[PDB]
Amino acid sequence: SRDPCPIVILNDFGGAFAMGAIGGVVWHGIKGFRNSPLGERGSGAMSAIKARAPVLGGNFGVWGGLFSTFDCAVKAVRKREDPWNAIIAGFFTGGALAVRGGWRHTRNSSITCACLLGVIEGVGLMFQRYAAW
Amino acid sequence: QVQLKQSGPGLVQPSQSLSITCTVSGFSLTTYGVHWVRQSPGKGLEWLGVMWRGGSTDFNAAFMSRLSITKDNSKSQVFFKMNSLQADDTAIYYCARYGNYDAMDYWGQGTSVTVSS
Amino acid sequence: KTLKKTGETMEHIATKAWESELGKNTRKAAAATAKKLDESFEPVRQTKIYKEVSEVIDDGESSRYGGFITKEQRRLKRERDLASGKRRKITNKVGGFFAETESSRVYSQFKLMDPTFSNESFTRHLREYIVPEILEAYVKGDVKVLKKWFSEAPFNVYAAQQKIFKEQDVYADGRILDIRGVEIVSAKLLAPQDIPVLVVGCRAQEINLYRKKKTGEIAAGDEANILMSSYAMVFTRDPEQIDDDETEGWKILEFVRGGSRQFT
Amino acid sequence: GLIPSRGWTDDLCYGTGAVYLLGLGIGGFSGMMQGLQNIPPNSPGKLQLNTVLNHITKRGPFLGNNAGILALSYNIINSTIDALRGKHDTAGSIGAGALTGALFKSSKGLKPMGYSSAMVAAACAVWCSVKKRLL
Amino acid sequence: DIVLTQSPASLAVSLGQRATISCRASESVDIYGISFMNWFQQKPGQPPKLLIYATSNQGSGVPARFSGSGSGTDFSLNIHPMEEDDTAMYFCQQSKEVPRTFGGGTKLEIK
Ligand SMILES: CCCCCCCCCCCCCCCCCCCC(=O)O[C@H](COC(=O)CCCCCCCCCCCCCC)COP(=O)(O)OCCN
Repeated sequence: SRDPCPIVILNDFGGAFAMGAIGGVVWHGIKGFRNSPLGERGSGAMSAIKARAPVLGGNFGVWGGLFSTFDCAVKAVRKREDPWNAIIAGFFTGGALAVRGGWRHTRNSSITCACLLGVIEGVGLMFQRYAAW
Repeated sequence: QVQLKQSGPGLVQPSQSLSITCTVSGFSLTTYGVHWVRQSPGKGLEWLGVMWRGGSTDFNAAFMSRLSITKDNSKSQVFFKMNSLQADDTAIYYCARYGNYDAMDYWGQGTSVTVSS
Repeated sequence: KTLKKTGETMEHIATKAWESELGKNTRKAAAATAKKLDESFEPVRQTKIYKEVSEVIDDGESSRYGGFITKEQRRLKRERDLASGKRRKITNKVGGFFAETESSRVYSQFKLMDPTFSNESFTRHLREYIVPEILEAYVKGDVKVLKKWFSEAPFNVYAAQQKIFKEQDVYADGRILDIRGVEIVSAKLLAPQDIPVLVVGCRAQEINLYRKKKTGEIAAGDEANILMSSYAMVFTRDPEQIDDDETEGWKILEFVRGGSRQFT
Repeated sequence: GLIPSRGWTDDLCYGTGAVYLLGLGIGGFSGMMQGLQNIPPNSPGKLQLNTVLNHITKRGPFLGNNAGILALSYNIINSTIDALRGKHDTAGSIGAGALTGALFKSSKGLKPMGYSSAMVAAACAVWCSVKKRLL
Repeated sequence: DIVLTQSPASLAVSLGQRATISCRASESVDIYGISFMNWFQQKPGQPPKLLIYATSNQGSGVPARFSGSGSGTDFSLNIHPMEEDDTAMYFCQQSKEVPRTFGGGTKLEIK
């Protein structure tokens, strides 16, 4: 199933980077196609991909790579497998990446991400409950 | 290419209505607008109304009570109408698509309208 | 006051360590080796291979990620380039993808004006020259620069604000510390004349403060209060005065500052 | 050994994330050294910290995102030219590197091809030697 | 709205020479410093043809011999060199404000 916890961090840093870079190729290839002039829609999609796909890979890569690091930090400390591991992990990763914006933006981004992971965890829990029936 | 084609009646009876349909092709009415311009021989080119690029209309103040310009995006048609025509309304009616800087770049062939009996 | 008091202890501890005889000597020794390390590798940098290899790894594309280009290094770089360098139903839905749009009308017009224009080419020019030149003038109250770039509508708003400051005898001396996110947000047609404009956004770090003209003490803001403001610019190009040396046609129709938040 | 390599996506994900973190750490450290030399004199503590962080968070993402795209394209190309070739060797990895560097600088010209394709192939050569030595 | 007075009402010049047609807007037709003065050409049996837009920009496919100048309230159209083909009726059209208004027209001929 899942690889060892102190080593999946590389697989989540690179698996999220691949999700953002490919996700930023379709997003910015389409966005760059719509924008550019009539005779340069294919050059404007290549230019938009090259400029913005790496950036989205890093944005995804560090969020999905820090969330995995804090997930192993919580798991190796809390020593359980409850779905509050991803709640606390999502709490610290949203406030770590928003640390330059002050101690009020860090708090708001921590609460936002923890609540955001609450909805995701809740949807999964409700999904299996319906599937049980 | 871009092409505006009009289908209206000549020889309109006095105090009757005039209806030109400007079937456009090569462009979509959602991204472009169509001015409606008239050219009398004794009064020269004059602007009647417009179907703005967004889809709202605006008319000349001297004709606003008579004009009615409506479009239909799906059929690529713009409809023009005047409620009442007198002898001074005999002219040639053009639909002119406008582009950047309101440049009436493409024009319809013109509908030579006569108002008599 | 726990955070503020701890910050003072942390700042003082670093200040004591930085000013410590052992710490200062270690920093000087480390700095001295840095000068020697650069000097030792200095002949390598002079090699033609290093210029090409550095132009492959960096190429100057790292400017997308931030940085402020100082006014002197901004004018020299510009004049250098200008001297040598710059001198069924699914098929129907697929057909609508390739159809002309308001964004395509705007971008095609600016391509008519300059055959070299593209979103990538202008975003590079915005990021390296235009946005830093305008933001730096905006925070420092440089109306000579903003007269060229701003239209009569956004400049008259600016020069009316600069008249309020002159009434209270303060002058703006701000700073730009980092500019990020320089992008063409949108390309719209200003109705009802269909004036093609580019909406440009950015996020600049900046220190906003005003000093009394007579004395020079603080009159607003703080000398260390960094703000992460967002700027919206509306750009259009004039077909005349496209041979202008500074603006080369480009003009700012709207300039809005918003979304200012603290940063560090 | 380490780095589970059961599939081709685990190669594509462990490799992209190990080189992304090498770009971040190297780029961040290279920026931090640069940001300590660009501190204006007589600046307060909040600006000196801001000055260094601005260089860390510009060279960090720049080399991290550039090393991650090269590790994506390499792993996609390496896996692709393993399937057609039917096996993996050091030569197949080197060819996946030089071809990755060429596609990296497609728009830059032909002189950038050689420099880029030589560096990426050399980096794969170092990786292929480190891979054999560690395993 | 804006009354575009166009002079001269008629003009006759020989082939290869420069023919200048003037327009004089009652008000200023500038928005954001761009003067919205379009120039049109009309052969007797055809719709008007856009020559110049935004006071200087050639229409799509318009020959380079048609030059638009002027700003503020005084504008000009220069045909140089003038060919035998471009004898027609020339109009100036302001696109600043509604209603759009056209000039009186200038009949341009051959000597
Ligand atoms: C502007 C760029 C600046 C970049 C600065 C940082 C560069 C870092 C260079 C690091 C060099 C050593 C790489 C260590 C990688 C460790 C990977 C551990 C996990 C792992 O085994 O993933 C492998 C992929 O590695 C790999 O994919 C690594 C090889 C590819 C590296 C390409 C990117 C580095 C380019 C450096 C030169 C830059 C030139 C810029 C023009 C799997 O693969 P496998 O071989 O087991 O597969 C077999 C068939 N599935």
